[PDB]
Amino acid sequence: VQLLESGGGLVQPGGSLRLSCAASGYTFTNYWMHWVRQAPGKGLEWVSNIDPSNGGTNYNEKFKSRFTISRDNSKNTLYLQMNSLRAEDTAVYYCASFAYWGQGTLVTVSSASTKGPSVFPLAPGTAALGCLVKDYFPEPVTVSWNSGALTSGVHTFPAVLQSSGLYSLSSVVTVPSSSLGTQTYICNVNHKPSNTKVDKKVEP
Amino acid sequence: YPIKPEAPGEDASPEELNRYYASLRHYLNLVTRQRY
Amino acid sequence: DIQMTQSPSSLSASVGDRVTITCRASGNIHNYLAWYQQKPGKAPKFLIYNAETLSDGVPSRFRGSGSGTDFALSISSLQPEDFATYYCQHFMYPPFTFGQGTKLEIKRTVAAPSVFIFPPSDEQLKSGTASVVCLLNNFYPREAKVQWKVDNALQSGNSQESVTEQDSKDSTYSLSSTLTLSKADYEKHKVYACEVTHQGLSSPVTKSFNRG
Repeated sequence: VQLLESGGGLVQPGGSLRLSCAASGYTFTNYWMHWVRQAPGKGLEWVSNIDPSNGGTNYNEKFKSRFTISRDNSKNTLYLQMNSLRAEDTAVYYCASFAYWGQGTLVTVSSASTKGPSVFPLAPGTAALGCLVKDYFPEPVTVSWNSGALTSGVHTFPAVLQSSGLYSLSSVVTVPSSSLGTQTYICNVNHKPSNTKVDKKVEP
Repeated sequence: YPIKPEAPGEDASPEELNRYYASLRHYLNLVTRQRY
Repeated sequence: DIQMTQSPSSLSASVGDRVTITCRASGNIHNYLAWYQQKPGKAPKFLIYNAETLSDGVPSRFRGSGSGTDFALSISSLQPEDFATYYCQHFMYPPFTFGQGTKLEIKRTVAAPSVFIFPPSDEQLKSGTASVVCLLNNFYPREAKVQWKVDNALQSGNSQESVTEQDSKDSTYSLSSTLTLSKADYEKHKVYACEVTHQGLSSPVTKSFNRG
């Protein structure tokens, strides 16, 4: 049994997105199907549900003017048609039915243009060093140390949304101070939305 | 809303009654789980 | 609308502990309550429904009780995989609202931050902006205050911070504070200081540098 989600991504304010959720492994009319969302760093928020046995719908009245839930019993698919999207609708959207949850899909609503990060050194018994991954859009980015090798002492912070509408985060690592002249520390930054990989050695 | 299975009659085999027990449990699962 | 009030909002506990989270509905929901567990960067997992029924594969150490407005989730003996965020949700009449969540974290002893300060890079200054970074590394508990001073003047409105999740290994938090200035405001000042306040320090700690 799986719910598999599709259709998220980046949209400008006043724009439209359709999310879909494909169910498999059981009779599609067995359970109500729900949409739930979660803004970054916040709680779960219930959006709407449909009964595929008869098309009965409930909506969070907050979304009633803009969002339409539907399904197609001949495709085992649930839909959420989101119109007139706003920045405040930025969230991971989940489908859920009984014990089955979709993986979630990030919907970003912003005027900002897709843009890869500028990467900068945070130069150094214990020394701290890292990389400042600045002014990318949208989320997410991944950071590793030493094409994946440096796991110990690594802290990769949650991104902050700057007033500019671009994201920024820092990744840091603590190492022996007496290993700064000898060992090589490199930060690998992947930003899939701009097709961007920066590698930077952080030298003292 | 799921379809209620009919109880067998007086002359049912143990096979039919045990199959009914499973169909009844499936029905009641669908009834109690539906809203989630 | 029926609202769900969850308590506590956070709980520090240990492997082996018995713990209880409560959920109170503002109206009668009969037994139409679900409990979820969520870990960072993962979808919620459905644990319990109809207030007390365990979902398939959920360990027996999870139990739910309740009816009407008063509900509770109990874990008889916490295991390492149980540190997570928990939510309740009602299915009585729409909207099917969630509790605001309980964060269940690992208790350890007070640990003071190691504080580090990072000047802007030459590269970045080239671009016309300066980011000064202050790192508070491996502290507990999570509560900490960072204040920025530029030539000994308290800064406000020009810093952003974030905090990591509790570390698997030592159960500590780390915190990045980023001060942002123009290349030109940066070059008008000599002393850049990060002042850290935390339970595990006798006196506030300052790390600072002189531009160049």
